[PDB]
Amino acid sequence: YGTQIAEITAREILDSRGRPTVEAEVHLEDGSVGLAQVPSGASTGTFEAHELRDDDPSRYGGKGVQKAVENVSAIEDALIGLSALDQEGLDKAMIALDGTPNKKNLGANAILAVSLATAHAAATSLNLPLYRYLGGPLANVLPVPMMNVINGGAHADNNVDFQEFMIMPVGAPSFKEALRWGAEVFHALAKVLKDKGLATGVGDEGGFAPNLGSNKEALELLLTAIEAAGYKPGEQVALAMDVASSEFYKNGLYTCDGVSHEPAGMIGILADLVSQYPIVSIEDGLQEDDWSNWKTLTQQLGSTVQLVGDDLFVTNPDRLQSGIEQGVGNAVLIKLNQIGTLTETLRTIDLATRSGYRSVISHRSGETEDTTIADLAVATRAGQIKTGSLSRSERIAKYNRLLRIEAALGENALYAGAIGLGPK
Amino acid sequence: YGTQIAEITAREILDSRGRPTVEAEVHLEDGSVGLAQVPSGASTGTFEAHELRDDDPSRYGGKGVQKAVENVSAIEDALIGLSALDQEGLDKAMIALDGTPNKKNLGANAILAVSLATAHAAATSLNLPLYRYLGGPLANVLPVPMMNVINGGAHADNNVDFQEFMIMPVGAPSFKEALRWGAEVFHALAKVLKDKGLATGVGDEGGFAPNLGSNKEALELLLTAIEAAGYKPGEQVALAMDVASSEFYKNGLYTCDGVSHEPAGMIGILADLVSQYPIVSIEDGLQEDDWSNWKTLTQQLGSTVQLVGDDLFVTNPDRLQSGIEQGVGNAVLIKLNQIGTLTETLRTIDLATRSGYRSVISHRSGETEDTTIADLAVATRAGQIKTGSLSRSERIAKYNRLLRIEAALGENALYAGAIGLGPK
Amino acid sequence: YGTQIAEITAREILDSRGRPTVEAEVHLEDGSVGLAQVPSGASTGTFEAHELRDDDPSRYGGKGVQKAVENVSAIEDALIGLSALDQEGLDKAMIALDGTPNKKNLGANAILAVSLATAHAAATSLNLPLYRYLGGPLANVLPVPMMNVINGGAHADNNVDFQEFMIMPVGAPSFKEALRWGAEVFHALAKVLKDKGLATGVGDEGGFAPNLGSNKEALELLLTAIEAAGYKPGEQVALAMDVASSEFYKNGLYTCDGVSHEPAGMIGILADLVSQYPIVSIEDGLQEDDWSNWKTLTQQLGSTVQLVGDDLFVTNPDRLQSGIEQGVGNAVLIKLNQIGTLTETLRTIDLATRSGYRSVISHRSGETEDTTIADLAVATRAGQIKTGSLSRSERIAKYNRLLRIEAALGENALYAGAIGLGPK
Amino acid sequence: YGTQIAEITAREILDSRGRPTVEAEVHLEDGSVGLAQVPSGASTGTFEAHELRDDDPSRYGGKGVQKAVENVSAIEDALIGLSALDQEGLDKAMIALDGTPNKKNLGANAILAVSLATAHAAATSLNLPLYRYLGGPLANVLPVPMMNVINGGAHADNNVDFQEFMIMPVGAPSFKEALRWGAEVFHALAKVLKDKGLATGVGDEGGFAPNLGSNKEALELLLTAIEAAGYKPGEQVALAMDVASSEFYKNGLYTCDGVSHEPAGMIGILADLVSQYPIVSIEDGLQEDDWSNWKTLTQQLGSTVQLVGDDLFVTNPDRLQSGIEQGVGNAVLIKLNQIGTLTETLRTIDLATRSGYRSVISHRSGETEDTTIADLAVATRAGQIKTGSLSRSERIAKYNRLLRIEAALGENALYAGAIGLGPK
Ligand SMILES: [Ca+2]
Ligand SMILES: [Ca+2]
Ligand SMILES: [Ca+2]
Ligand SMILES: [Ca+2]
Ligand SMILES: [Ca+2]
Ligand SMILES: [Ca+2]
Ligand SMILES: [Ca+2]
Ligand SMILES: [Ca+2]
Ligand SMILES: [Ca+2]
Ligand SMILES: [Ca+2]
Ligand SMILES: [Ca+2]
Ligand SMILES: [Ca+2]
Ligand SMILES: [Ca+2]
Ligand SMILES: [Ca+2]
Repeated sequence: YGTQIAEITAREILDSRGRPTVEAEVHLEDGSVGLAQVPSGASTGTFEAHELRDDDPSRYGGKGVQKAVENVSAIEDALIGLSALDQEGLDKAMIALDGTPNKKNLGANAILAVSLATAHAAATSLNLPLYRYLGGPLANVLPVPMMNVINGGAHADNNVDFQEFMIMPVGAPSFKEALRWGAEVFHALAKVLKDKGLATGVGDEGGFAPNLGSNKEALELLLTAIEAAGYKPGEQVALAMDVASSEFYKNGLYTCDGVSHEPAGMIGILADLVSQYPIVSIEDGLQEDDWSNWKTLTQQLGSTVQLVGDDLFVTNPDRLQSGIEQGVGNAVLIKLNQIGTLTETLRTIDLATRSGYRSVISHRSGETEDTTIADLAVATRAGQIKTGSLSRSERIAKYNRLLRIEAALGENALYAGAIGLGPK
Repeated sequence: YGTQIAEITAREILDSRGRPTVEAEVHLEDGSVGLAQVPSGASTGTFEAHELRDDDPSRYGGKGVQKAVENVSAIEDALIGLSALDQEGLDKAMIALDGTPNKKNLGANAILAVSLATAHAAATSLNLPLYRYLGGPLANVLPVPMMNVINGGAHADNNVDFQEFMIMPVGAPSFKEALRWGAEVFHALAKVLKDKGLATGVGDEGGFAPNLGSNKEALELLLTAIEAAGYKPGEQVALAMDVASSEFYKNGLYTCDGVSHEPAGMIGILADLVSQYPIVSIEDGLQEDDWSNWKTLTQQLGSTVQLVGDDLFVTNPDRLQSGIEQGVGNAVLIKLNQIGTLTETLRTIDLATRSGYRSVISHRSGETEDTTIADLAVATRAGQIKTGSLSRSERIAKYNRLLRIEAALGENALYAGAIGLGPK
Repeated sequence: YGTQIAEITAREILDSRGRPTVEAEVHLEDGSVGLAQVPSGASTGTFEAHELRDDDPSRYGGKGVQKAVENVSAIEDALIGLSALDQEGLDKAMIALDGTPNKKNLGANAILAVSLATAHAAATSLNLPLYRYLGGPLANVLPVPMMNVINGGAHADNNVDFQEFMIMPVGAPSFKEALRWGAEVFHALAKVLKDKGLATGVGDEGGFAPNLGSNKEALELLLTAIEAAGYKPGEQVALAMDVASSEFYKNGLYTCDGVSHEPAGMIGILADLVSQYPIVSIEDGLQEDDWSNWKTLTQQLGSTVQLVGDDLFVTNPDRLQSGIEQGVGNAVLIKLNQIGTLTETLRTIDLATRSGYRSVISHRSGETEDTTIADLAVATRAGQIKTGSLSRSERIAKYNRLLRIEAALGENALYAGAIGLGPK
Repeated sequence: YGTQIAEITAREILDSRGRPTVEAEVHLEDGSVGLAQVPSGASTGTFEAHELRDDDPSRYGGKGVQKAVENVSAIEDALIGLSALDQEGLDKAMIALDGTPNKKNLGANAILAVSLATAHAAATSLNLPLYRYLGGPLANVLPVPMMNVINGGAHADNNVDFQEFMIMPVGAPSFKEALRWGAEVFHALAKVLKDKGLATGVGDEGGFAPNLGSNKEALELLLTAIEAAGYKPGEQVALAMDVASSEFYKNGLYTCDGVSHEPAGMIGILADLVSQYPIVSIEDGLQEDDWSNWKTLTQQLGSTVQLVGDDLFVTNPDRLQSGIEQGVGNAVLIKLNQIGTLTETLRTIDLATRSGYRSVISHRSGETEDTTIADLAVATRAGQIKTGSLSRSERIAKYNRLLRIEAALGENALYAGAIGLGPK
């Protein structure tokens, strides 16, 4: 009785970009309160669960979420009296109430808010930390963070073709040290940008978008920053890229370094970068429907470098299943709000895990003060998290959460980077 | 017995700039947990309580807070067994244990962390929201926010002399609408900056630092943004400035718009701007110790314009007392970590309130996911809050907290701007 | 405080063979009681955790476990006051107290008894079913059972070379129906054995060991039984074998069907049987250290047939790691008492899961009334369980437990065989 | 209120032979859960309470118990709100709901399941062990076990006429030692069967059915096993027989040792065996309706040997009353499911006790993981239990239960064999 849902309330709040998003509050009969906020970023297309916007041009430029918030009222009517411990029944009941494949009726933002809020309330009722509620007694692995430092493509005003350049402190003895290494490299990068003429204003993720001339200049700048902070590139702090190749792809051709490339040219660019630079991960190296060439890329590089599908997989079990069947990729970016329930997100992580793919638990461009993905990462032993740069607390809050989880785990805490659960 | 302190733990976490800061966790015998994080900004000097840094050049560039964190262990030995409800006795016990005027032995950051954490724990034990625990049954006033949009001086690479230009939605019917107004004007500003080809990278506070030529260009841009969003400058969205005059003051001269001014010239510049632009508030318009000229400024502008002391007062009761006695300023920026206990912060707010000064509850440039200042603002009916722009969740989290307080207050919720508790 | 261990007691009881084994009783301060019994089978050698026997020839033929039972007293001194929820800390404390790699000081049987008992107590304290306590909110998969029906080799008096022939109801819609299918085929087999004048006395696992002439005669008999019960061989009820090849291996030669074979001949026998019979799984098809030939077997059959390591892996993370690296096997038999803690068993299952191996949770030939492996199977979504025939309650009790778990899961219950989590 | 029945649930599970049987789950308002399983063996005739089978040839060969399970739903409607402590009112309410003498409407299996489950729940509510709940503060007597070792008659393929040959460790100082003595003799028997050419496959009860030529060969084999284990036949380990004479009786003649005998011949066979072999008990020595010759047998042997009615009495008060009136038998086999309620079973034990007959609490051929009969034996100070051999955990579980009861009784524990409560 004590864990029965008594109240579900939703509210329009703002995300880290000053845009409306949804929060939900779940109260149980025993007085346990769960509170969760929903992130938001730019949709990739057809398989991403629908973020419901009001499209009222007189409120927040058409980006109000009053309809999503009101839809939580119909979710409250369906869910009152069910046990908060039955996460799966809860999620299945909202999926059935919505009645659409992409959650376009209730809104993925309405549904995910209640899904996460309920989980927080159930963890609190059992007096379990959320990582332990979600993952059981082996939820002890702190992820290697993918830490944004330089942006390009459509995330900048520069001549860098690739979207994001990241550092990964793979060689750190603990998450606490991993975070310090990332932070020292970020501040050494800031000093190197300022010492040159370059802008230090930060984008959505808390990193820099200086006017650089090429991808190579980006990578050489990270290596300069790592060296300046006193770390070995590769063994201690390695590099990773989000290519977001779909952004410079037109009719079988990839436009990169000023030249149009055939798929084999794009693959050769990625191969040359890998053989020169300590790059351990490449996300969306080829476009989201170029499966035959992803096959080639995976056969060629997949042994030595992590190949992450984001747009490729859209946190979708069917798309990940096809990828597994075709030897396409070896990792998947996990975005809760791309699929819209905690349950379906756990099903997708499980499919990836038991097929030998790495799960990288991901933020969106629009984040909140919510830290669920820190707990989700540790609960599923994912071993990797992508949650932005070393500035802006919608990003730092997840690192702070992971410090708290690592301290509570005591002698049981493992760092993915030291036990072979990091990038591969 | 239930409200007795059982445990105080501290940890080194990161602030919104990726710099170390302190958090404290207070547990009571009844199982109530309070958790608080400490902000940080650039110290103003003599009367600012000492933020204790490790000065180990091999960790976080000398900005570790391990010594502060360890000092919470000595605070735990002193405070275990005391009632969490005795905020004042708690704070006085840490002040006495430190034994220095500026808290340089334990660290203001160690002491404030326990002070805020204890208050959060005591509110939770009584099952009271923190605003109501801190302020009693008339804690019902949501503040007018001072929303950063353009930065200059030492917070930019431009030819704007003044540090900060803010919008204040004084004419809004509620905090919920005030926030929407701020957000729409911020996005209309972003569009106007991008349409002119000016940089949209954000600073510490989540606002813009474009390459503008003058203070007048900054104010003209805010007026353009307000008009573009469909709001009336002054009546609906008014302006405020942090001059941080001590940044361009040397040898009794203020350097501003490319000309050296005597104090009377600086005063005339502020007077001219006020008569031309709907500016309702000016912070640090003259340097922090130029009290004779502050007198003149206050006699001249104080009846029509709020004149805020930040560096002027450093949240110090002694300095604010002298300022009240000499007719200097008519408002004070309230920074918890400039004085280092909740108690002394409440004493400073009380002195300002009963002397007819306005209290503007303030962030620091280094913030965290902590939202205490939202509750402190409502608890003291301060009527104003300065917590940054409409981006970055260390700023947005305070707006979200105030949305939550406004909703819980229901029909009792008042907006400072509608009942004469806003800027004056 | 409520989940702190207050009492750990152990007792000498009997297993399903009338041999001494260990049970432990764990009491928490909140009055929660966990009770667990330890199985036993014939040790495989080096990497199997040491089962501590008394070797007093005047008690139970030297197979007393009084020393193991007394050693639980030293475990009680170490563990009193620790939280039952900290399974991993609990297990690590006993591993450290033992101080030997193979647990030969305390006894694997002493340590495992406390490890399982503690987990049962912690599940009861949280009022969680043990499957949900151990696995989180996606613990919803009922395994395909590997049901013993005919025995040979050193488990019989016949001319069948292979140790065990099993039916697997892979095509069943639910575990409840899978069990009924198994039972109907077992009774149809019993009738066919009695009609031919073959012995119906049962062995350790509750199956038959009739005087048959060959492996082929065994498989032909299972096909006859399946057809007689009205089921389709392969699609509905498929076959599996434990070859226990190390029983007929000497000097690089395997003795099978009366002929000496080289490894390539043994592989060809397994290949021929697979192409003729609906065999989906083969356990220990080659001897435990013949890794070069396991490589060949895995390359040849591994895409179409599950190849299970029992003696191959001995539930050891190091051995399973090497097997994964060298493309040896694609499944592992999970025996809690081969490694001696719940934690290390979960680590081994996790390694197998994220490397794309199947975990088959296993009984020992000496079982008890304990049903932990039913919950362990569902908690880890292992998808397969090996717990003996359709007779003897040390076997049936696990099926009954899985009926109880399937009913409690309601609409969330999945059968491994219907969702691709069965043999592959 | 706390001990009121809130929920009664039943389930189809499998017994030790892989045949369906009933389990019931009783929940009280205070959250106490009782769970019980019902055994099954071959009916003796008209006075045995009806085991309800589905007789659906397409499920479990016609031996489903879905109808019995569904009938627990009508029992739930009648019993919800009654106190679990009112065992007798509970049992009388189900007897009245059924409305038939032999429980053929609800099914003895439905009724007994709820009867035992309720008792388990009531013991748990009072935090009393079930033996103490059922028997009061003198429930301290551990029974002498009747341990099956060799089978014949219709339970074997041999030339042994009698059904069962048992060892009874009458001379043991405690139950714990009694169990070790039984176990050592069973393993010494297994070695002696293997050393000769004889089968070691086990039947329903966990004993052996080797191809022996006569009853005398069976008894001589037990004496060989006892001697081999180092025990004195008679004083330490004595013999007992279940003749099941009804199986070789036709029209006043008993067929035994190849010859047809008159009743006086059958009696002389039993007399000769007793004068030669240390036989302390004979069960069903004459057929279930041969009262006049049972009189003679009782007058002749009843002084020196226990004469147990099983088929003779069918756990029936009326039949036991006639037996007491005629000086027929001096012991009764107590089978809960032959009469169908705990209450009527206790009434039958009471009638036997106060008439100077011994109550031997009995398993069925089809057993489960249930251990109620261990507690029933200790509660009624019956002093004897018949629960099978030294293998198969549906048998060993009762011995394990009695180890637990003996340990909890501490210095209060008595062994029936040492205090004159064993066979007589
Ligand atoms: Ca996207
Ligand atoms: Ca796309
Ligand atoms: Ca560009
Ligand atoms: Ca991406
Ligand atoms: Ca300052
Ligand atoms: Ca100063
Ligand atoms: Ca200032
Ligand atoms: Ca073995
Ligand atoms: Ca070996
Ligand atoms: Ca095996
Ligand atoms: Ca019978
Ligand atoms: Ca009969
Ligand atoms: Ca016969
Ligand atoms: Ca009998």
